Amino acid sequence: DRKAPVRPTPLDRVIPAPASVDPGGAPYRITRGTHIRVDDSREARRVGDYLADLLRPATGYRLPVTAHGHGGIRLRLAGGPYGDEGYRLDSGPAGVTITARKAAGLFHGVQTLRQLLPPAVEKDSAQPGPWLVAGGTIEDTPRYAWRSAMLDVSRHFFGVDEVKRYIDRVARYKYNKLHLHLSDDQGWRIAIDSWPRLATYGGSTEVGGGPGGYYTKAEYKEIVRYAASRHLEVVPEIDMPGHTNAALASYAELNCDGVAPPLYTGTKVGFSSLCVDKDVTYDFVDDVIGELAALTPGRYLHIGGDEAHSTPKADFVAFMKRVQPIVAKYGKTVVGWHQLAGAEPVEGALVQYWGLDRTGDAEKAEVAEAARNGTGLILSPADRTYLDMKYTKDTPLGLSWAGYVEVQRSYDWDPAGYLPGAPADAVRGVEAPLWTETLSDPDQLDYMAFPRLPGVAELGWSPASTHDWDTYKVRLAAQAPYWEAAGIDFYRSPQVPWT
Ligand SMILES: [Cl-]
Ligand SMILES: [Cl-]
Ligand SMILES: [Cl-]
Ligand SMILES: [Cl-]
Repeated sequence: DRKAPVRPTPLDRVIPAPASVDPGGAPYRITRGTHIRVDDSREARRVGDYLADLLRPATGYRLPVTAHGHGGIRLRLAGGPYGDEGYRLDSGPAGVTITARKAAGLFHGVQTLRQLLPPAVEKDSAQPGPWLVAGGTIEDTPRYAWRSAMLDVSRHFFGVDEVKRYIDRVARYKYNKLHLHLSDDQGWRIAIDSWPRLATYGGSTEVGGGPGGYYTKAEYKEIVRYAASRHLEVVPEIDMPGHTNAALASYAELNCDGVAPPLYTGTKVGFSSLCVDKDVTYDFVDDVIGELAALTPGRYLHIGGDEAHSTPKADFVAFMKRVQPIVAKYGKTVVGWHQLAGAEPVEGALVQYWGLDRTGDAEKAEVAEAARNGTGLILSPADRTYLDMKYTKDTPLGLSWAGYVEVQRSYDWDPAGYLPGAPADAVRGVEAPLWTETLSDPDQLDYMAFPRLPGVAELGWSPASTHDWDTYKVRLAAQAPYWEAAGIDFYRSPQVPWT
């Protein structure tokens, strides 16, 4: 009865593990007449409609969303110790009630509810159910405020609809930030009016050659809007001064030798660099960041700074000293890969650490020192949360430069004590980056994203006290029938006792 269990799934069997789970009494059962009661506000109804849309196909129920009556499923905004993202979920014969201070909390409560319901809820045609929700109470709040997933649309381009699909994948686990790697050596994916060729030429191809692609301003705004409706703050990234071949290949003048390199379709890194000794370079950067910031309602702007191996140390430091201020100039907070920690991060900046267990002490110290100086840390170790890394030597897709990363390794660590000497309070959260040198379609993205994606979300959300591989793998194993019913391909790791 994998698809439709006789009894409801345990109240604590959800990912991320809830802060507090108190099971008790009989469960709630959704029946044909169940109404979704929300507050009389736009944001409230919005979450109600989102929930109704998720349940209608599989249940075949009307599930009307209204601001009157005593609906069996109630989403209510009220005071409480839940912060901006927490919530309380009460379930019993009298109905299911999700309480929170803000819509995001209600949205998160919904993500938990869809896991309490049976796997059949993932189907697109009416199913028998039963639509049971274990009885009891759940009180849940996040451990970290930065819980993101990155999608590389530069190596291989993915259109608006494919991005919306990935957004839906991550929304399941309460991620609250979507980092978009909009430019690299193989492509420039965002239209910049002041520099037209970046998109028309720099976005004309991708890894492996052939058609590339890019988002017009309108398409990008639609991605931001859709992400916002899924409570994901979009963090755009324009990598610099390295990983800039797409831009350099579009405008000869940006190159040190004034010659435009060919468009790049390979899968290597570290060979490109903006010309630090040219003034036009900083006019370019200012134009790009200014236009990007205007399309960014979010608080952050990622300027990369990784693998600038064709940029001498002194030039890198000089380049960053000059460009970081451009971000604040356009009202945003700067974010960069941890290489930025070696180039004096400006006040309020955050750095994304992608080091590994084997990384040298000097490099780790430089990052820990930045944390000591007030720089926020986003943890995404290459040998832990890089979703493009192979599970084993036999994985058909992905890379292996950071070694192999099975499910347990990806999950089995604590962000608070991860980086030696780094102040725990400097850790803002975690991120799961999905690079695409080897991925060209949505299904390949799923196979490499799952089943590690949920684990990273837990590290960012759940209390350290709930962290435990032996019990976590049981909760992960339970997702199998849900992913199968949803058509989500995933690596069936031998470390997980799949249900
Ligand atoms: Cl999905
Ligand atoms: Cl447009
Ligand atoms: Cl190459
Ligand atoms: Cl390389």
